[PDB]
Amino acid sequence: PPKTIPIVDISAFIDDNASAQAKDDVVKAMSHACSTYGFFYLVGHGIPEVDRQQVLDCARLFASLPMDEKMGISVSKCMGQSFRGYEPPALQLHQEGLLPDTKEAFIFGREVPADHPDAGRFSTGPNQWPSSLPDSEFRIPLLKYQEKMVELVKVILKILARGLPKEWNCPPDVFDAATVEPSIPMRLLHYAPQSEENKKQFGVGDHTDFGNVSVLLQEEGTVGLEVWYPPTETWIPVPVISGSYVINMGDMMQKWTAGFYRSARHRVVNHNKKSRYSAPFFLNGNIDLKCKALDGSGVETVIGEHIRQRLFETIG
Ligand SMILES: O=C(O)CNC(=O)C(=O)O
Ligand SMILES: [Mn+2]
Repeated sequence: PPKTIPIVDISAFIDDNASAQAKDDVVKAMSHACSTYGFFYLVGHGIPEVDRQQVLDCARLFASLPMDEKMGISVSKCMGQSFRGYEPPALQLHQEGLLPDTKEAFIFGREVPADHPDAGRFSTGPNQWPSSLPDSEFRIPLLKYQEKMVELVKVILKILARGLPKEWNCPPDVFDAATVEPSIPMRLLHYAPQSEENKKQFGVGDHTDFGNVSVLLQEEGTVGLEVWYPPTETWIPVPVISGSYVINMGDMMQKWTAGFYRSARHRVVNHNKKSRYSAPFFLNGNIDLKCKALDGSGVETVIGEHIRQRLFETIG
């Protein structure tokens, strides 16, 4: 029974003039992690710690808004199925804050104009921004961070492509077409503290991510995140590690690679005595891209259709 998920330092791919043996070591480590656990800590990404802390501060700033203002940009009011804006708690009573055992989020993605023909299609459309927050304090750093997340997942994808079975003869750029005009939702999540009830409580229940790559920024604090490892049937805890992101593969990556890279069930247990924040970035990818199974098996899957199928099947 493994006690931890692996750590991968990708400095060799971020820094200049790294040896080919160092790069190959990165490739092998990431490939093994993603084909065994579907999860790993990533360090060496080069994103300044001040930028990461600024993102968590944006999460806290948004949550501090009163409920009526947040509800003003509720995801109910977004365009079509773009799913942008404020995702409210399941229960609420007051303008300020959250009831225990609840959560809220701000969700934003790639900015697509309202008059664009694709606007309102799945995960595609204009963002909703809270008008009371100054741009220098919210929208601007979030969009700059989104730029950095896009660069990071492109590097991750190149490492993943170099880690596929050699008999498949996959180029290092096999995944790159998913990163053009992609669905890239990011959430600023606020979890309330646990309640006093004497039953297990979760910030997120048992699930898989549906997309390609997920990039999670955690806040210093209690362990929430756990990863289901089937062979030993055990939940691996994923504590916060300074400087790292938690990376995991989603269902679309698992489909694309014919099961070689695993999309693992995970959950967040609520052991927080105070509000906790997190910021996951999700590469779903170009919703219209037709992905052929990389083992040459001739199977074809459209990213948007796959994710909508997963949403329709993930009901109860
Ligand atoms: O906040 C966390 O620890 C993990 N987040 C998720 O699984 C999610 O937002 O889908
Ligand atoms: Mn998840």
